[PDB]
Amino acid sequence: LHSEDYLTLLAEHIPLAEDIKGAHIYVDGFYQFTPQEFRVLEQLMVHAEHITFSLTADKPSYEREPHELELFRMTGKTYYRLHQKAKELNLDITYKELSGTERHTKTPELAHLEAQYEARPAIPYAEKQEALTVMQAANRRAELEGIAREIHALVREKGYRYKDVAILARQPEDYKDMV
Amino acid sequence: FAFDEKAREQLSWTYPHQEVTQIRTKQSVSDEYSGR
Amino acid sequence: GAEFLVGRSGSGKTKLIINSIQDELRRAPFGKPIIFLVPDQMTFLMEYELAKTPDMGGMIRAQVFSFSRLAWRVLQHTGGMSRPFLTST
Amino acid sequence: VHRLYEKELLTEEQKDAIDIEEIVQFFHTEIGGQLIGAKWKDREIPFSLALPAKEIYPDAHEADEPLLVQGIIDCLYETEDGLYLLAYKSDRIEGGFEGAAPILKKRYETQIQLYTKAVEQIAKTKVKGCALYFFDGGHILTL
Repeated sequence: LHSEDYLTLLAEHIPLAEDIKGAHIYVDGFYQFTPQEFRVLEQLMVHAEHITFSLTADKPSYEREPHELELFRMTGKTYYRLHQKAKELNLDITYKELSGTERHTKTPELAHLEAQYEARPAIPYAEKQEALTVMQAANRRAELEGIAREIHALVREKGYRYKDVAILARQPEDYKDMV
Repeated sequence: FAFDEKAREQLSWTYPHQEVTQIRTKQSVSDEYSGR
Repeated sequence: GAEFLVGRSGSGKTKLIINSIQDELRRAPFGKPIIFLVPDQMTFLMEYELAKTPDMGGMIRAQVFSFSRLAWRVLQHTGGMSRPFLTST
Repeated sequence: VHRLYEKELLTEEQKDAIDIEEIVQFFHTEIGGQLIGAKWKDREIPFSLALPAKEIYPDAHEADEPLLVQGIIDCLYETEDGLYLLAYKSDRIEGGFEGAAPILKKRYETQIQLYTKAVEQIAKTKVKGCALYFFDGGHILTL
């Protein structure tokens, strides 16, 4: 058996798995899928009573694939493909578009970044700086050490908890040891 | 000095929830995110 | 039946999902299986949130699966798991 | 046993290791027949239960944040009386069983409570009676 054999094995065993019939399924957190994972989803669309697909995008179309340069290329392309499969499979389809902000209701600037990220004819933010800050350090050492102080300021002063902070890096291999 | 009071607090400060920061979130009773 | 839930980042998709599964757990605790399929790194995050309710504080009807755990589950029933596994090495 | 072998849910070794008498023995017991006759049944039931941190760790009493205990209830079945829990244990016994029962009881004591708690708290129903079957001699004790 191959690490990558389970998914193909799953896709063909789904039909005769009777407890997944009448099952409600939710998919979320995926930007895209592999053909193999795809094989599973469409096999789920057949034998499951309900399946909901959650995709991060902006009013995608199911007739045309996203152009090269648009932000929601991946998620849009997956929406178009998942929708065309549900169409050929003759499934009862329903749509739900989320318009308003939920995460950034109390944070205008972060709300600005999310909405104005794409459009090159981009409008500048006309308000005060508080939530968003860029910062320069002498080196990764000082960078983490500076961020470490910030985290303490946040938990000790602003009343946050450690579980509320998250630090990301495109190349964690560069900070992993020093962190 | 001006900061005489702040400094002393911050050096005596502890983390209110610190007792839990070492406890595993998921714990199995018989996935790499749990423990036993 | 297929439902497409779409919206920009931070629009509350995930929150809507979690809540729906919870009410479903509230209304029919032993009802038909509810499969929450997320990426591998999103599983334990979803397990913690789902179980985070005053009413229930846990779940039985609903489960959080990555493609692998989902496969492993279905295969422990339909078969194939006793087949020796090969590491990448 | 053979079909499990065909479908590869069992290794050749595992297949030849099964004592059928000890498997059929359960379905001749009072509990077994009760399992057979039931409005509803389910097996291999996964669950995630959120408990206050100390309820497991007495050591750290300071914080009430919930932690997730996760397991699998072997079997559950409903009758016109109530919901009952069922677990099979390959525990070593005969080598009477009268003297093992007290020990076995509290080897799985804490575990079964977690189960009942998981069910009662999450399902908002109640578990009346718990049984543990033992392959060694086909023994049954209730909790």
